[PDB]
Amino acid sequence: SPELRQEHQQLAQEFQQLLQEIQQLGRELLKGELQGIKQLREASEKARNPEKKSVLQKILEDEEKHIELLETLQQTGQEAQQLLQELQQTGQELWQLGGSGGPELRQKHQQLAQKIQQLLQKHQQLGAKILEDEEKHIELLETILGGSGGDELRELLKGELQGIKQYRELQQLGQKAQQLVQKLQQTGQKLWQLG
Ligand code: HEM
Ligand SMILES: [Cl-]
Ligand SMILES: [Mn+2]
Ligand SMILES: [Mn+2]
Repeated sequence: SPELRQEHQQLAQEFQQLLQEIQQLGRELLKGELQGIKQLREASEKARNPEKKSVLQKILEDEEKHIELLETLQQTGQEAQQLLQELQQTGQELWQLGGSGGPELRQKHQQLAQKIQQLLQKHQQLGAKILEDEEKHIELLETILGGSGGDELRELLKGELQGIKQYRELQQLGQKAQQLVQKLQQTGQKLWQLG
């Protein structure tokens, strides 16, 4: 169908734009975590009260692991972008061949499609682990704020909340990505079967 080829194309274009957005946010997140970890390190080190200290150390330890997770998250994004390039090239050739020349190309396109979905899943799980940790930190900071006031702690809290906003955005973009890929597979399977 004519609008079917159009839809696949439009979904694929949307997806390219989305993946660029996801990569960009991930860069901003990594930058963010590295900018803020120095402030956290110094808080942890300067803390005298044992309650505050064990909590700030838990948070620091987590943020240290998050650097590695953020690195792996970005590598995963790059890998997906490289697969997209292959989907675009193989996709173009599929269009050019108009259903002819055997199934090997169509199968490669399908494999790439399966494999990018797997990458997005891994990507979602990395983001989800980070988010879960960051939300746990909010509970921890709130616990040691109590009556005191804790000027510096309130600063950390504010900063952790800003990060969480970005982490939610990231997971949101991710969900949408996995949605577009499902729609691509749906529209793609139809095209193959028809023409
Ligand atoms: C089971 C999954 C999929 C199947 C069966 C499939 C099938 C096809 C077919 C038959 C074509 C040629 C249709 C035509 O334009 O005449 C095509 C083109 C294309 N596909 Fe897919 N596809 C799948 C998944 C994906 C995914 C996940 C992406 C991108 C993330 C993608 C991107 C493209 C692109 C860019 C084209 C070229 C569009 C054009 O300019 O004509 N495909 N695909
Ligand atoms: Cl103190
Ligand atoms: Mn973190
Ligand atoms: Mn945190």
